[PDB]
Amino acid sequence: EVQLVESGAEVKKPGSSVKVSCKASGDTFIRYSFTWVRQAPGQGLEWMGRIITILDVAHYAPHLQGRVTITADKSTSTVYLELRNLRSDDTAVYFCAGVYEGEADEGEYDNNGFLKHWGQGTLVTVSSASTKGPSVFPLAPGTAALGCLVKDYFPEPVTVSWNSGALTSGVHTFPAVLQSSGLYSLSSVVTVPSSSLGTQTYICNVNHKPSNTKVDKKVEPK
Amino acid sequence: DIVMTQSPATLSVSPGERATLSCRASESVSSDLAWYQQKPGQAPRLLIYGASTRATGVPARFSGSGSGAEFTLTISSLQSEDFAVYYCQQYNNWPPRYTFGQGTRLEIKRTVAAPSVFIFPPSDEQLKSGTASVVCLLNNFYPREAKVQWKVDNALQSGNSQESVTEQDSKDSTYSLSSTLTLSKADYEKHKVYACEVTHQGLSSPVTKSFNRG
Amino acid sequence: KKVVLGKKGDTVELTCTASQKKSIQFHWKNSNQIKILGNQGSFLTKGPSKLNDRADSRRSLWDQGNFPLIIKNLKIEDSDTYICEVEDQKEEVQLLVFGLTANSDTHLLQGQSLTLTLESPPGSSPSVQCRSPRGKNIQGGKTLSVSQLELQDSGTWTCTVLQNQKKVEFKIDIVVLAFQK
Amino acid sequence: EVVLVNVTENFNMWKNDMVEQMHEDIISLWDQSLKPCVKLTPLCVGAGSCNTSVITQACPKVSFEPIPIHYCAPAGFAILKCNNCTFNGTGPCTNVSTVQCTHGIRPVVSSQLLLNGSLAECEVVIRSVNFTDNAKTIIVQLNTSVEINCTGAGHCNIARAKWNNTLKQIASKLREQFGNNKTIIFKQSSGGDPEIVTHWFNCGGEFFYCNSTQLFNSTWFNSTGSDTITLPCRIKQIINMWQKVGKAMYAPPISGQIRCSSNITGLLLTRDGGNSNNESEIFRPGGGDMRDNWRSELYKYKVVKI
Ligand SMILES: OC[C@H]1O[C@@](CO)(O[C@H]2O[C@H](CO)[C@@H](O)[C@H](O)[C@H]2O)[C@@H](O)[C@@H]1O
Ligand SMILES: *[C@@H]1O[C@H](CO)[C@@H](O)[C@H](O)[C@H]1NC(C)=O
Ligand SMILES: *[C@@H]1O[C@H](CO)[C@@H](O)[C@H](O)[C@H]1NC(C)=O
Ligand SMILES: *[C@@H]1O[C@H](CO)[C@@H](O)[C@H](O)[C@H]1NC(C)=O
Ligand SMILES: *[C@@H]1O[C@H](CO)[C@@H](O)[C@H](O)[C@H]1NC(C)=O
Ligand SMILES: *[C@@H]1O[C@H](CO)[C@@H](O)[C@H](O)[C@H]1NC(C)=O
Ligand SMILES: *[C@@H]1O[C@H](CO)[C@@H](O)[C@H](O)[C@H]1NC(C)=O
Ligand SMILES: *[C@@H]1O[C@H](CO)[C@@H](O)[C@H](O)[C@H]1NC(C)=O
Ligand SMILES: *[C@@H]1O[C@H](CO)[C@@H](O)[C@H](O)[C@H]1NC(C)=O
Ligand SMILES: *[C@@H]1O[C@H](CO)[C@@H](O)[C@H](O)[C@H]1NC(C)=O
Ligand SMILES: *[C@@H]1O[C@H](CO)[C@@H](O)[C@H](O)[C@H]1NC(C)=O
Ligand SMILES: *[C@@H]1O[C@H](CO)[C@@H](O)[C@H](O)[C@H]1NC(C)=O
Ligand SMILES: *[C@@H]1O[C@H](CO)[C@@H](O)[C@H](O)[C@H]1NC(C)=O
Ligand SMILES: *[C@@H]1O[C@H](CO)[C@@H](O)[C@H](O)[C@H]1NC(C)=O
Repeated sequence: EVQLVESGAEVKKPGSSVKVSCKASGDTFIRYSFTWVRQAPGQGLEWMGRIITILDVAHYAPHLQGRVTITADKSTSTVYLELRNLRSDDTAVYFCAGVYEGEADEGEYDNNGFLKHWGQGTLVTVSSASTKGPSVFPLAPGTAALGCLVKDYFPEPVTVSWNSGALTSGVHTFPAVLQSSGLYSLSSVVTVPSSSLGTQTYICNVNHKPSNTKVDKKVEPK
Repeated sequence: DIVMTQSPATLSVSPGERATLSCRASESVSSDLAWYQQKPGQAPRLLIYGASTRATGVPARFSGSGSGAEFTLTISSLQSEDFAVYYCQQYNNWPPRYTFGQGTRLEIKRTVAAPSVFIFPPSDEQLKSGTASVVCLLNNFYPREAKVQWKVDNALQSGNSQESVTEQDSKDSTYSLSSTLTLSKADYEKHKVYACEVTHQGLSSPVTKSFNRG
Repeated sequence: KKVVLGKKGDTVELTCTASQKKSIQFHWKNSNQIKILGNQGSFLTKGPSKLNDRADSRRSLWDQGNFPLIIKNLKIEDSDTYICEVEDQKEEVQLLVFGLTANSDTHLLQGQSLTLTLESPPGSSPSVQCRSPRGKNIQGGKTLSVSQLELQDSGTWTCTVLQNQKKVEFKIDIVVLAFQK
Repeated sequence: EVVLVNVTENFNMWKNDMVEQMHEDIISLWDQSLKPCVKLTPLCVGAGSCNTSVITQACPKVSFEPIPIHYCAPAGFAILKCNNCTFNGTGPCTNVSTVQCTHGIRPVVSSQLLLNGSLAECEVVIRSVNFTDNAKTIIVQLNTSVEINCTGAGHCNIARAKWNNTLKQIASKLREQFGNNKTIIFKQSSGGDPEIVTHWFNCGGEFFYCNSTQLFNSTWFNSTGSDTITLPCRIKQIINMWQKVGKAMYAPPISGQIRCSSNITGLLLTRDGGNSNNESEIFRPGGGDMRDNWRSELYKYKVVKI
């Protein structure tokens, strides 16, 4: 069995290239073939290509042919995906995946096209936008609703907790939407007893790692 | 180009009951057909390959059948962990040009639940920044289908709002939704009443929540 | 009468070139006519020599008329004359494999001695010269010994072995400990 | 066809353009027939980096059954045939005839054992371009065939008694050549590519790699069990090319009943040799150069200008 660990999130301008990696551990590297599959936000899986590791031979999806390259370093048990001339629509989570092919070093090869082992995915954001932290505004309140609007940040992701992790019940942190400005926005809301307002303090904690920004926002009645 | 089509796009099943998912190919792919399960935020998980062979670690309640151009994934008794998106994958061609179906989302069927609707005016802080976001929250409803309409001075708004929906709640099987109306400070002060009108199966009549600016 | 010097544990590539750029029958043997390796058409064959598990060619060069004998993890006893037979012609090369070790693998003190020992094949009489980081030079044949190490001798020593007008270079890492008076 | 009276002709099976012609013919046949899913061939003609040529193509599962080829005279030439059953391959033949075409030759591509070929008419015959040269292949021509039955289930069967008798006959001939006082020893291949280390052949379109150690593990004319020898075999997908330097990949088998039966009609052997005061000779299975395969059948024919 091989464990696949991918490299970290990438943020690129359209026109740039990107190279993501996938370290395979735990079995014999050359007895595996590796495939890259991507998934745009809200969309399905797209097969990009597959490398026959023992032969150093890769095959690609026709729509990508020419600007994608898949390579493998046998000395480091690492698989690489390079995508060139990036377009905003290349924004996706990129997955490395693999499957055991048999005793390839002994000439046995089943040429399996299915995918047993998967990496954790690498987010690649392609956009003209520049990195920036969110503005956080209060959504002021038998049950009451309150929250924080987390607006105008880039890139994804942002993480939100309430009262430093003490409050999780009744919390809904919505998936981000991409605004026409090319900046992201989301809201986190929580329902609480209405009798708790004026006594219990509610703070939304917002973390945006890409910009190294962290905001705490007290949300009060009025 | 082999096209994989899955149906239905969404399947709603009561917990503990049988689910049957379909995958069709635009031409024969023999038995070179795999099924994957994917939960939000996670990588896909191989369930079935070769049309009918269960992958290691896959419970016996998952069963694949079919050949040629028509395939079925059957889950005999849905457990909590089985609700997810399912993809089929064709890998018959050579040179390889493998393709995925667009997925079937398997969600929990529960009784209808009307949303609780909340409305939030823009904050003074944001208003100072020169922009106004108004947020309409539909909380804890089922089914996922809901209609949200913004009216400003009783004028139906279009093109100036965006919606977001949560994943189905793990504990009560409901959804929540936010609709955010965005305008400049100038346009915002040009009008008085801001209302969101919500239509949902669980509501006998459309629910309107509003506030008066200022 | 070509001479090639190898380093113990290293890899060496012994060359064989035909008159034309195409793959033809070649075979490598040693001085006792033991078969090392050759081809049969486009396939590699390996003979019953002691080099078997460590001998290879580069078949990607066969079509270019190059039929090299690559020997990895060189042993002193790999030292021999090797013959490539190709197009009714014989190409002869003498391989000499050397090893050079310090008598200590552990860190040494200032004032302590360092002895280097050259492992060499029977019948070879090489000259050796080694130089410390500070420029300390020692020369000899089989064994080279410095009576007293200086702190400034700590680091990479470079030793050259001269044999048959040819030379090969060994780098040996020596540690000499500093101390607070 | 017609025997030539009082004619002596020189033959040289090791320098025979018919062999070269057949070789190019079989390479062409394989190109249009047994197509791999991927083929790789090196290209390092440049000064710096190499440039491996990669071809990817459709690779249908096809049965592959060698069919006899008859070589008739090419324009401007005639085929002469040596009729002597002890002809050693190189030298004067005093019993020569002209023929319209060669006999039917099945272009079997294999290593170690020559299959479905022609038997020696009289006694076992061994041939080499230079017996004294240990690197030159010894071509053995049996006068009695031995069945080898192979299955895709992973083994080949050979009757042990029949093989035993065969080895005895071969060893007798090897002694005749290297010394009647010498012990004749058969050992397994000493190493190299999988295709020449094992008995390599194709059956039902699939490439078999059979471990032949059990066939070559005996000592003859030295001092003074199972009825069947069962060789373990593997069917492989990644194959070293015999036609030129390169690798080819084929799709896995689709048939659950791959069965072959061939007749072993000859062998390719190499002698260890080396400097030794020992009265024994070691012989190992060889092959790899398919020209030797064609030679085993074409040794008795020559093409001459008319
Ligand atoms: O690359 C197009 C190719 O992939 C498929 C699935 O196999 O579509 C995938 O890629 C699309 C982007 O081009 C996504 O929108 C889609 O969700 C994803 O499945 C096929 O439609 C097509 O042959
Ligand atoms: C052939 O041999 C016979 C018998 O020895 C002899 O008479 C004759 O002269 C020879 N020549 C031909 C061509 O027959
Ligand atoms: C390698 O070979 C290909 C195909 O023959 C050729 O197009 C290319 O220029 C060569 N060199 C490079 C760039 O690798
Ligand atoms: C030539 O040898 C053949 C055996 O193939 C034999 O029949 C014949 O006697 C010989 N030729 C003649 C007529 O002497
Ligand atoms: C076979 O040919 C040889 C030539 O080496 C000849 O001298 C010999 O008489 C022939 N043997 C027979 C009688 O078949
Ligand atoms: C074959 O026989 C001829 C003449 O009978 C002899 O001169 C030649 O050397 C032999 N060839 C070999 C390789 O023994
Ligand atoms: C085969 O040749 C051997 C000698 O090599 C001989 O003893 C035997 O009689 C021959 N067998 C047949 C059937 O001709
Ligand atoms: C035959 O092989 C021996 C041993 O390698 C060699 O000495 C001799 O030159 C060869 N004879 C010919 C004519 O090539
Ligand atoms: C090989 O198969 C044939 C039938 O095709 C059979 O007659 C023969 O006995 C078999 N030989 C062995 C050794 O299995
Ligand atoms: C093979 O034949 C030899 C000699 O004829 C005999 O000693 C032996 O019993 C037979 N069996 C094997 C497999 O050695
Ligand atoms: C063949 O089998 C023998 C005995 O099991 C083994 O020693 C040898 O290495 C094998 N040859 C191979 C696998 O090429
Ligand atoms: C070869 O055969 C002998 C007995 O004849 C046996 O003891 C030995 O194990 C065999 N060697 C191999 C490699 O199978
Ligand atoms: C030998 O001939 C038989 C047909 O009689 C065939 O089945 C078999 O495949 C042939 N062997 C090879 C390796 O071509
Ligand atoms: C092998 O030759 C024998 C003759 O003894 C024959 O009976 C059998 O049919 C042959 N088998 C094949 C596969 O050609």
